[PDB]
Amino acid sequence: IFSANAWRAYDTASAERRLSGTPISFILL
Repeated sequence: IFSANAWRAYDTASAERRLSGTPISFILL
């Protein structure tokens, strides 16, 4: 969790786009 929501999130996993409908800036904060 610590590694994913630091290093993975900005690089590849905030462009995953969780849900797609509700807002990705607020949903992958």
